[PDB]
Amino acid sequence: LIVPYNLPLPGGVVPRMLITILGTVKPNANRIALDFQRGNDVAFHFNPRFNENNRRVIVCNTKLDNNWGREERQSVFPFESGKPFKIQVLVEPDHFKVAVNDAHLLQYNHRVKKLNEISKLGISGDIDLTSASYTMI
Ligand SMILES: CC(=O)N[C@@H]1[C@@H](O)[C@H](O[C@@H]2O[C@H](CO)[C@H](O)[C@H](O)[C@H]2O)[C@@H](CO)O[C@H]1O
Repeated sequence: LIVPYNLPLPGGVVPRMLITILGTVKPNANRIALDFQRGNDVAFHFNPRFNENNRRVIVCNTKLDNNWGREERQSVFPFESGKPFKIQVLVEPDHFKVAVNDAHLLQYNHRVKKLNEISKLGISGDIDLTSASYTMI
């Protein structure tokens, strides 16, 4: 799949919806980004950064009307340059739950409440995208 890749989510997101992304981090990778979009707004921005002040950190945020909000940062960094990964985003009623390589990583409380209007997922960054899909559990 060509990155940046756009995965349309017909009818928006809904609890019990599971998105699975498989890929390989490029060697010398700098960043990865998943953008759950509601029109121009970004409902949930998941952004692993490989070198932020020589620190590997995951930044999560929401962008409303061209403005980024309060960042939520995670130190647990499970991605590795040059290695295959699997990211699963499970949509729950109150949060997006993220697990990487089968290990729960983080939860992101819904700032954008109209879930049915979050109808696109943008995937970009320094990765080789192998697969991107969704299902209902
Ligand atoms: C430490 C700190 O506050 N750093 C922020 C940067 O993280 C921020 O970068 C933007 O962050 C958003 C997510 O919040 C998104 O990843 C953008 O791509 C990225 O540019 C920057 C701009 O808001 O400000 C710094 O101070």
